[PDB]
Amino acid sequence: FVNQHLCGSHLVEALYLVCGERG
Amino acid sequence: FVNQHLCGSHLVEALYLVC
Amino acid sequence: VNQHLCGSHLVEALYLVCGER
Amino acid sequence: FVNQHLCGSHLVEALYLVCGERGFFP
Amino acid sequence: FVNQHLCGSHLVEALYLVCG
Amino acid sequence: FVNQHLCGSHLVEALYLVCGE
Amino acid sequence: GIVEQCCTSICSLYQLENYC
Amino acid sequence: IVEQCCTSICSLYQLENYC
Amino acid sequence: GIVEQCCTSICSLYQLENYCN
Amino acid sequence: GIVEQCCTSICSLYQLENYCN
Amino acid sequence: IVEQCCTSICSLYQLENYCN
Amino acid sequence: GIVEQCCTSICSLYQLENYCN
Ligand SMILES: [Cl-]
Ligand SMILES: [Cl-]
Ligand SMILES: [Zn+2]
Ligand SMILES: [Zn+2]
Repeated sequence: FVNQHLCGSHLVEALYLVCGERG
Repeated sequence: FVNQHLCGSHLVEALYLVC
Repeated sequence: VNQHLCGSHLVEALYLVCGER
Repeated sequence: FVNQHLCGSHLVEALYLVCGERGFFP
Repeated sequence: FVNQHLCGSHLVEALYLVCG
Repeated sequence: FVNQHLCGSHLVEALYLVCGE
Repeated sequence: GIVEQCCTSICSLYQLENYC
Repeated sequence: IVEQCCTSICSLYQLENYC
Repeated sequence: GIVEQCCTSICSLYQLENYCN
Repeated sequence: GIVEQCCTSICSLYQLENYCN
Repeated sequence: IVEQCCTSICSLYQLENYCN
Repeated sequence: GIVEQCCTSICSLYQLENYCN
């Protein structure tokens, strides 16, 4: 099952918000 | 507005899917 | 966790079923 | 069930990007 | 200016919910 | 345009990531 | 077009169901 | 609520109670 | 079907294109 | 409030956490 | 670039180019 | 990478910060 792919899409969104767009 | 910020959240998602 | 992830979908479902508050 | 719904949710966003103007379901 | 394109992205997720 | 709705949608998500329930 | 319709004003999930 | 709707899926009707 | 094919393993951009209109 | 503050301009992670209840 | 995919719609190809 | 340890179990947003440039 594609569980790591799904989670990965959530992680980019969390990285986006943590690292702040100049990051 | 957070126009650019929202747009970017979509971008990262698009880039993930393509990369 | 597939569950923590699921919760993320859960709030989006609640936002649009509920409206805004 | 949940895992199937979650996956499908990601499929449609993926189709949205890949399918452009074309679309993917009316 | 990609307003239509961003909206539509939420749109299809709203539709997915509704059409089960 | 439905701008408030769309931003509200990203907010609830970012709140879930930081606050959980 | 669903698009034109629901990116102008917010659509209810019932409006949304018609297009299913 | 996360527990309940992520073990077993909730219908839109159930979710409306958490409104 | 797209579910059986794209949820059991990861679909490329071309696999996904097959389900466009 | 939250919409105004955060749909006007970017709210960091620490700022959105002040909204956790 | 945000500057260019938020003032107009980027294609998959334009997005592939923002990877390496 | 990030996927193997943050999909495994839920990383804290502190763990996540360590991946920022
Ligand atoms: Cl997911
Ligand atoms: Cl948006
Ligand atoms: Zn998900
Ligand atoms: Zn958006």
